[PDB]
Amino acid sequence: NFLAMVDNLQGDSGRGYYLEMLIGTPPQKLQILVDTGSSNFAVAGTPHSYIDTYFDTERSSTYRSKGFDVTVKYTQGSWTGFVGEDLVTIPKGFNTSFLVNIATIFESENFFLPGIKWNGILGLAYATLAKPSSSLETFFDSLVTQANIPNVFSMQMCGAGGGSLVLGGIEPSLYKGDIWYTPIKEEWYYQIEILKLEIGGQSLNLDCREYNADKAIVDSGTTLLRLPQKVFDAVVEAVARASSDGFWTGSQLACWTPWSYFPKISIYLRDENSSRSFRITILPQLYIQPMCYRFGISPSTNALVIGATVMEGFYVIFDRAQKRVGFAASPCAEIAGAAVSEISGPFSTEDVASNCVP
Amino acid sequence: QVQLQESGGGLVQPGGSLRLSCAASGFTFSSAIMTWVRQAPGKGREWVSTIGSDGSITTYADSVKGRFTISRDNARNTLYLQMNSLKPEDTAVYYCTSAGRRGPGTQVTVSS
Ligand SMILES: [Cl-]
Repeated sequence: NFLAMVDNLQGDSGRGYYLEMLIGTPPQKLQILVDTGSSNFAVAGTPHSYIDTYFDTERSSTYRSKGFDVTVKYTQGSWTGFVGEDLVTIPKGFNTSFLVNIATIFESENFFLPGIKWNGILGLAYATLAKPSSSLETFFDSLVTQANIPNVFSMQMCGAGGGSLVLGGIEPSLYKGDIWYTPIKEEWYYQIEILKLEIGGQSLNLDCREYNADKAIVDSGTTLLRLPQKVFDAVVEAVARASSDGFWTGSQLACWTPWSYFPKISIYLRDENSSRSFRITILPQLYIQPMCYRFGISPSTNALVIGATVMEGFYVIFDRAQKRVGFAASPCAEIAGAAVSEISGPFSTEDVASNCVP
Repeated sequence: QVQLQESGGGLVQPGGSLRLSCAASGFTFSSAIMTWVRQAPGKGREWVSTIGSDGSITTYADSVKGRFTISRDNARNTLYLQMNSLKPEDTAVYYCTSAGRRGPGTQVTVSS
């Protein structure tokens, strides 16, 4: 029931987007962060600050423990949880319960943060990234298999200035214009090939390999647009020249009373036909974020992450079955009756290498 | 390498019965949720039954409830599907599946 899945997300890019899920027998209601950048389903399993409730396994008659635990480290944060299996229902979209793996967190650090409204995480990336190993069936693999849905999901985030997670399909009401598809280069993260970044129509002076150092990924669980340091510095220099040192490093807010003074930022992606590319473009409203304002781009060590900053401009189709990611401008991506994103193409890729991925 | 290998299909009569097996290697089978899915000619994929790693939780599609029995022998790394009161519309390839992977399948043909 894809229509019942519209508006099933609450929250925003800073505190993440989250889905209501019902777990165990009788069901316990939890609020679960949608993370296309990881592959484990995990919930709080004990009281903690910054959460109101947790999943108590002793109260579910269908819970079964797998008899082991797992630690998951991210760059910022980590958790250790017992691994078990239980029945889950997603009230908005499905008529039935499904058996899934579930990790219940008994220790964490810098994972549950102040201001968050979620108490668990739904990892929608591929088997490759599941811990302790790829044999721990992912939530979406369980769902596709047990709910008879196509191997596709899609996401509209509406909180620039909730949203929708469509499990099994694409909802036409959630985008305007055409959908453009870029190939998934490797099935772990949603890794896609970036060919070029432009700032106000000016291309940066960088080999396309730099944008894929060592991967460009689409990740709903990352707040900002994160760029490898060398790309970040080039971006910052272009955005500054076309317009507070602490502001670029996010260590400071910037205040007025603003947007007309800043350039559009374009990311070129290779089309499914390799001789063509398209571009997704964010306007200043997406990256000069009202909070006074914060800079919505930050440095990364080894990944270009198309986080919520950019996804809030787009309907994003994670088409696993056809190994491609789709993008279309989002109707909800407007601020004060003005679109804050664009998509266009085709452009020729004749002057770019046939593979920008190292 | 993870391997799954179904067997035991073939031709049966309406009202007949079969035991399917799925042999698993290359992963810790006794820790895996295991699923049977089938694909009938001219139809999309249809989930049949799921069984939790320890065998105690089993779920079934309404179309097979009360006719089919899923089970597993963890010590032999074997998943089973025992099917009673077979119907022509049970004609399908049956696959065992775990963690995105599936075996080559086994064909059940139910013919009048
Ligand atoms: Cl599993």
